[PDB]
Parts: sequence; structure tokens; C-alpha cells
Amino acid sequence: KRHRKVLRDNIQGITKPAIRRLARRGGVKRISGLIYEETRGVLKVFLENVIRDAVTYTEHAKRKTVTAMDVVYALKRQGRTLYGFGG
Amino acid sequence: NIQGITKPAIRRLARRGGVKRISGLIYEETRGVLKVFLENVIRDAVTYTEHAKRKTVTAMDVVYALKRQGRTLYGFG
Amino acid sequence: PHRYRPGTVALREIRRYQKSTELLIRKLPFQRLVREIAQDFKTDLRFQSSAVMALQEACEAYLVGLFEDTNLCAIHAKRVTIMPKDIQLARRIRGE
Amino acid sequence: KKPHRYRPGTVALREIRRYQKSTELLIRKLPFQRLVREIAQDFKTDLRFQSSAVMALQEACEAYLVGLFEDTNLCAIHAKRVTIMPKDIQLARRIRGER
Amino acid sequence: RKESYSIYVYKVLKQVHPDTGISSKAMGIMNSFVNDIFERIAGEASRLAHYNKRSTITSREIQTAVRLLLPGELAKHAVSEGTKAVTKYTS
Amino acid sequence: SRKESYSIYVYKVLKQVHPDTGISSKAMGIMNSFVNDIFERIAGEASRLAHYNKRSTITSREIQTAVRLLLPGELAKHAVSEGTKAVTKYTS
Amino acid sequence: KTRSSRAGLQFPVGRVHRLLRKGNYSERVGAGAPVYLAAVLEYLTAEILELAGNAARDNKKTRIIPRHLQLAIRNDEELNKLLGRVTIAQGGVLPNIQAVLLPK
Amino acid sequence: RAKAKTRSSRAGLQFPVGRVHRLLRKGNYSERVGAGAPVYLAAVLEYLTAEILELAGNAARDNKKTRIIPRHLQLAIRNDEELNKLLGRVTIAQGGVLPNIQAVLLPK
Repeated sequence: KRHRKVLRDNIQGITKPAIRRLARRGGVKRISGLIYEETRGVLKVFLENVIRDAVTYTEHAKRKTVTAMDVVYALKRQGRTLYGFGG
Repeated sequence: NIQGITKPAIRRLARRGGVKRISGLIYEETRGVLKVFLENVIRDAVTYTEHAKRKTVTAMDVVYALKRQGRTLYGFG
Repeated sequence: PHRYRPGTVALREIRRYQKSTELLIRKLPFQRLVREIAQDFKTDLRFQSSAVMALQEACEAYLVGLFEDTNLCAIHAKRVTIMPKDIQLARRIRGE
Repeated sequence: KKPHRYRPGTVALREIRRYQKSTELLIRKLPFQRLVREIAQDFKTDLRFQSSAVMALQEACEAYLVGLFEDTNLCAIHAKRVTIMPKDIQLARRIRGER
Repeated sequence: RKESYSIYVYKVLKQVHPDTGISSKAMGIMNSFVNDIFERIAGEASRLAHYNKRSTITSREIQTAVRLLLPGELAKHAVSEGTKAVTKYTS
Repeated sequence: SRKESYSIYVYKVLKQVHPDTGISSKAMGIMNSFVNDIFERIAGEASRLAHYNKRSTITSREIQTAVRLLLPGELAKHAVSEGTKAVTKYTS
Repeated sequence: KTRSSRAGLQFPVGRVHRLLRKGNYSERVGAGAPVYLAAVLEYLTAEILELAGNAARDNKKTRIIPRHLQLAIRNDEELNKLLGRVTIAQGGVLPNIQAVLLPK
Repeated sequence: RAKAKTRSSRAGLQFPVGRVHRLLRKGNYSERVGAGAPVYLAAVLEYLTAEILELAGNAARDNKKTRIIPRHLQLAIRNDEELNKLLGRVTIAQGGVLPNIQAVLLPK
């Protein structure tokens, strides 16, 4: 009965150097200034779809805690099977 | 027999795809791609035929093969 | 004599073939190719007619989609002529 | 004497080698968690999360983005450029079939 | 023999477009469509039941599967139709 | 709280192929995920095969055909060889 | 009295029930599940036929043909999403020319 | 009663035939299950496990490590064309990617 500070503008936590690092893993050598906002949008869309499905599973089980298995099933049914989080 | 897929036919297909100008080397490349695609589908199709211990490939065999590669086809059920 | 400029007839053909739906490859050579390829897995196979028509619908739809993506790749490089490297890029990104 | 200063690109390449050699997650844990909770709140209020669920989500997000950047880089190189631009991302996602 | 949804498709068509007909191929395509969506929904429902160690598929599982399968407005309208139908049937 | 996994069998196979090699807990978990994934794919494909032909029994024949559908080329041939040899040795 | 009639539906509830029982989906089937499923299928059929009829009327045809179905599906964002990986035989494609290809 | 022999032992296998049989019975895949089907399935699963472990061990020794970790599994999978095809849509947690720099980016 002591809830956290209302979440706002959290998209800004995806920092410029973090996206740069991810791009480095992808082999990108030079990065236009406009890339960052685009990346943020894409990421947000992806996340929305995943979290939507996960929460749907959570509600079906009449639980209030999203579990790792919920996420694994959501990802699996979108053709992005994830290994390592079973059991 | 690969040459029966003629140059003007591929041109017509490209027209449906919206292509306005076509390099001369495209045609051979396209043929190769087509061959690969066909092989895969047919490989699966004949497998279904063989599982049923039949000698005639049916339309349903093809539909199932296509479905399991994620290219669902409507109209032949 | 009258002569249309390069591209006008191409555009006319684009409109023509996007308006209609008839199959664009000749039936019989396509069938011959199918039987030849089939022969390398199992001998003496026969085919129902509607199976071959289904295969033809699938092949032409697949190729049409590939050409749309190829065209987008060509235009991306500020060209208007599609080239083999465009097809290879499209196929790599599709994951084949 | 003049301070030592590598030419543009050297350090980028060394970073590519560095980050392709290792496997640790590259986004900060807590801001990512806050992002997830904010987005989740717009479907149902007051949800809680298991820790391993958030870690799984993070693995999925970063893997997805890494793949997107590989394809983006290939699209950029195709146009004889070396700098990736928004239109490259949009082409990559159009060809994947997400839009 | 060979079952199809043709007569039901025709009744729906007469409800929505009294003066519109349909070719044989189009009816065949509609049958393929209906079977496709049927298989998808039943399969998703099956996984739902297994994940929760339940042996019965109920209307609630159908509803959750519908929410997973259909995007946005289509999902909301489908849920509305399902709820009305179950409520009318129950009484 | 009893949770089954393939851990002990994975470990025995590992000792057959690399006597002096170990494995982390995470990797064993990944192996369990892998095994379950391939299991589900094969069983599901086999179910579809049985359904298409109006047979109510899944036999080793359905398994073999499913194996040919899912695995590419030489991997498929080798797997089929192993399965056939195993079944024939078992039958005697 | 039929169950479909009690439910106000056109799709055959009984047939759907039998297909669920014999489809090896679960050990038991609730009484409401086939009603719900039949309602959803009928709704979607109505949506597709609505759009296809519209497309037919634009084309001044009185019979819906496959071309009209393809046009209807590809011109609706949510249906196109749902059937993103479906090929409609004899459907063709949407008329579409990239702007850069036109003269001037 | 006869001395207990396991079906895995009768088949010369390491994977547990009995457990696979139970999972097939309870996975609602078909109404009936033949006696030979779980033997075949177990053999295939064992073979594939052996193939992945083979490549992963090779990778582990190439890196002078004695314990296989997820990095080695990812390397093993991506460097084999047929396994890469089979697991084309699979993410290996903590796997990273293969070292790979496009040739055009290196200096001249």
C-alpha cells in the first residue's frame, strides 16, 4: 500500500550509447543522428505486442503475476522461440 | 526443361510486380530461384504421397506441403 | 513512323497485368518441368490436374511477391533497374 | 606534443570486435524494467512481475534488435553507403513483413 | 460425403447483400477460409488447455484464444458477438 | 516438488562423446528446452500425418515420415538410419 | 428445436461440436464453447462478405468473384494482417505503382 | 517374475523410452500409440543431442575451455549449415552472435 512513483517518459532510459552498443554488435560502423528515435519506436511496438500477449496468458490463468512461462509462450506463438527459461 | 520458362513470361511476372526495367542477367538468376522453390515443395509433396502408399500426388498433398512451410493456399480444398 | 518512348509501353503493361488474374506461364512447359523434377525423387509418379494448377498458382504468387520486394530494394539504391544483387539481398532478408 | 587521437572509425571497429566477443546484456536493467512496467500498466493496472520474466523479455528484445541491425546494415551497404539511416530500417521492416 | 459451409455462407450473404451472388470458386475459397480459422482457433485453445493442466475446453478458453488470434477491433467485435450468443443461448 | 528433465540422459551422452568435458547448469537447461522443442514439433507433425490418413494409431512409420519432413538432408538420412537400426535391434 | 436456432446463429453448432469431438483437441468439450466459436466464425464471414460485396458493387458486378475477395482483403488493414501469409488463387494483386516510376 | 530389462537397454539407447511413451500417451497426439514409435523417437532425439554436443565440444576445445557454456552452443549452431537451418528461428539466451565484419568496412 506504498506504490512506486508513477512511470513516465521511460522510453528515455533506452540511452543513445546503449543503442550504439547494440548497433556495434550488429556490425554498424557509422550512425545517423535520426536513427535513435526510429529505434525507440520500433522497440516500443515490439514490446507492446509481446507484453499484450503475455498479459493475456496471465489473465487466463487468473493470476496477477506474469511468469517466465507466460513470456515463453507469448514469444513462441509469434515464431520467436526462446531457449533457456523453461522449468 | 528449365528453358521452357521463357524470357517473356518472366518479363510479364515482373510487370505484375511493378518492375519497369530489367537487366539481362536477371532471367537466369530468376530461374535458379524458381528451381529451388519448386524442389522444396515437391520434396514434401511426394513425401505425403509416399506416406499414404499411393502413386498419385493429390491436390491435398500439395496443400499440406505448402501449409507446413507457412505458405497457406486457399481454393483447392 | 510513330514510336513510343521507352517506358510508356512498360507502364501500360503494368496496368494491364495488375488489372487481370489469368496465369502467365504456359501450362504445358510448366507441367513438363514439374514432372522432370519429380522424376528425381521417385519413379513413375502421376499427377492430378488440379495439383499442377495449385502448384502453378503458388509459384506465380511467390515470384510476384519476390519481385515487389526486389523492386523496393532497387529503388532504395536510387536505381530503376533490378539486378541480381537485388534479388540476393531480398532473399537473404527473407531468410531463405 | 600532440595528444594521441585515433582516426574516426578505428575505435568503432575495436568496439565491434569487443562486443561480438562477449555476451553480457547491453541495456541497463532498471530503466528497462521501468519501461516494461509502464507499457504493461496501459493494459491492466497493478500487475506484478517475476524477475526471470523481465530477464527473459530483455533477452528477447536485444536479440530482436541485433537481428534488425544486421539486416539494416546489409540494406545500407547495398546502396553503397556506410552509414545507416531511417529509410534503411523502414526497408528492412517492410521486407520482413511487419509493416 | 464431402461437407462444406456453403449453405451457411449463402445465408450470411443473403443477410448482408440480398442481391449479390457467388461463383463456385469463391465459395470454395470461403470454405478453405473457414476451415483455416477453425484449425487455428482449436489449436490455440488446445495449447491453452495444456498449459493450465485443464482437461476441458470451455467458452472461456475460446475467448482467450480469440483475444490472442485477432488484432484489435476485430477482436473486440468478435468478443461482443460471442458474449451475446452465449447469453442468448444460456436462457 | 518433482520436475522431470532430460539432464541425466544428456549427461550420459556427453560422457560418451567427450569424457573430460562438463556442462554448466544454464547449458543443461538449454538442452532441456531444445529437447522439448524438437519433441513437440515431431509429435505434432506426426499427429497431422495420422489425421490426414484417417488412422487412429501413431506407429513408427509416422515417426519416420515426420522425421523426413522436418530435418534437412544428411541430418535426416542419418537420423533415419539410427531409428531403423534401433527398432530392428529392439525387435529381436 | 436446434441449438443454432436457440442461439440466433446461422452456422451449424451441432456440426462444429462433432468436429471438435473428433479433432483430438481435448478430452472434454464445454457446452458453450461451440456456440462461441460458431458465433465468431459467422461474424468474420459476415465481415469479409461485406467488404467483398462493396468491392463487387464498385466493379458493377452482381456476383462476387475471387478478384473481389483479394481486393477486399488487401484493402483492409486488420484483415490483411490476419491473412498476411495467405494466397488467394486467381486473386491477383492490388493496383500499385511506385511514385518514382512515373514520368516527370 | 522375469528380471527387469528396460526398453532403452533392449534398444541400446541412453534416452528413457518409458518416459517418452508416457509423454506421448498424455500429450493428446493420437488415440493410440504403437509399441515401436517411442523407440524410434528416442533414437532420433538421442542422435540429435549427440550431434549438437559433438560440435559444442569441438568449439569448447578450440577455445581452450573444458566446460561447455552457452556461448559454445551458439557458435556450434551457427557454424553448421543444417543445424542453422533447423534452428533458424531460435534464440539462444546468452549466445551472442558469430564474429563477422563486412569486408567493405575494413580499411583499404
